[PDB]
Amino acid sequence: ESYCGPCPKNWICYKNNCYQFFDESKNWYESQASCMSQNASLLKVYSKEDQDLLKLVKSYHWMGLVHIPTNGSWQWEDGSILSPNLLTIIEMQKGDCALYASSFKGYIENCSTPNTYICMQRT
Amino acid sequence: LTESYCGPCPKNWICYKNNCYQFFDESKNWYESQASCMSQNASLLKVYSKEDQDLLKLVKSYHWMGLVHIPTNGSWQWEDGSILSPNLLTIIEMQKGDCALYASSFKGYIENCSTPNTYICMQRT
Amino acid sequence: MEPHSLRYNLTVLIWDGSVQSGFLTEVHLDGQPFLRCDRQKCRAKTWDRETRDLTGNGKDLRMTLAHIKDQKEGLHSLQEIRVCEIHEDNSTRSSIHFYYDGELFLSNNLETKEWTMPQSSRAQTLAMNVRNFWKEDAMKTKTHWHAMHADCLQELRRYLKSGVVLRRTVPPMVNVTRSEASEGNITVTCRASGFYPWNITLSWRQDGVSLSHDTQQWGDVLPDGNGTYQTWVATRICQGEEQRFTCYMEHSGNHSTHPVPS
Repeated sequence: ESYCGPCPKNWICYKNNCYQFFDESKNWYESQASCMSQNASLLKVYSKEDQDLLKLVKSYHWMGLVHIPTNGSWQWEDGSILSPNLLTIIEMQKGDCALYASSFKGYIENCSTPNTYICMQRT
Repeated sequence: LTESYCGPCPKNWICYKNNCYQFFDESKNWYESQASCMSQNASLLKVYSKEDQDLLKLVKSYHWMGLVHIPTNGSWQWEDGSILSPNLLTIIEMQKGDCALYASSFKGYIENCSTPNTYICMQRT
Repeated sequence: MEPHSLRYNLTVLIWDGSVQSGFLTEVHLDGQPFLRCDRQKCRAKTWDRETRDLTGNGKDLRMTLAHIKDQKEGLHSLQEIRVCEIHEDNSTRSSIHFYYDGELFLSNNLETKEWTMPQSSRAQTLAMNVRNFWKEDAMKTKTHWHAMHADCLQELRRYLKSGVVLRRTVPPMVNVTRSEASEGNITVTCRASGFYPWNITLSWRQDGVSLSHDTQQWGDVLPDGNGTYQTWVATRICQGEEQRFTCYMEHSGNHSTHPVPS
């Protein structure tokens, strides 16, 4: 396909996903809401192959991963569980949310700490 | 909720604001890289606008771009021939060299053209 | 002059195994405080360029701290210290240093451009975690470091060019005085004051012959506390030999001779 879409006007297309990067830092919930206000969600990571561009991302950024201490594992805002062997989760700060960092790492951060965030629209 | 399409762009490349971009892991000198870009009716990364190419601020590591020294003046120009728009890039002296690696944010490190590095290709639409 | 320097000194903290959101980078220029940067803003102890870069470096250091094993209960610190110099020959040095709970464990400079660790068992172990951390990141080439060196020096040059750094000598004021008039002898003290830079030579001389360091009494070199220093040297002489004693000072390539005033 010479053509990539469909995507919001000034967004990044890579393999029929859309991505935007927001400089203006916000806590985990404020970020979720900013994503929701563009029929979008926080970055979900489902494939090393379809999202290999993510290896080239500088610094760290909120993604839709959230701890569920009842069973003791991670899930996305939409509800699906963490495909094992996708992310390595590193304990950094004490919290129940995770910053994505290159390459396919999640750092655990306190949900209240303002950070940059990445929104994604999927297929 | 205005739904757009991005193209025309090579298969599985990155589209953003009427430009196409790819990253190549397989490291090559400046000329080897120019030629690899030319082999997909593409060029090495040209930087003309902080607004239209703001995704470049998020780029990890260092990568060949089409900037080339013109030693009479001291000044830089792109593969295609247009001059470096002043107050776009910060040029950092790293190696004594006549080619530059792009790094985030809108920086160029001067490198020896013969040193293998990863590169970024860019097309118009 | 002695060389123009620039230092970045970035600190991240962990409390009971948790990396604190905050960090602090303190920029110093030719030794003198210049910027302090928290997560939010840089302030002069507008600075966007510094806030953009120094915040980034901060985040990057929170992660590296996370990859350190056995983070013993309580507070520990990781610092990334960058100092580059431009000498009078226009030759340049640069160093990156990592300090854990304030002890060096890893060092890169521009002449070797190799990483080199102490012999300390804890050091080798900390360097291990961190270099194994840098191995994994497919995007941490030798270039990443050679660029940190180049960056430091480009900033230092930017700061020199725009006259943020002044390289002005202040030649000393000198007063000589008579004192401790007692048992037919007198003390003569020669005080140097207000001067920069620090290095200075200041001796008593009997008949142009400079006196042994053991026959005189020397003040320390104290900061005046307005950027400058002061010091002194005195010696004990017989009353009415005072016209054979002179204080000799070398400073900022002046040489000068001050006699005992009548």
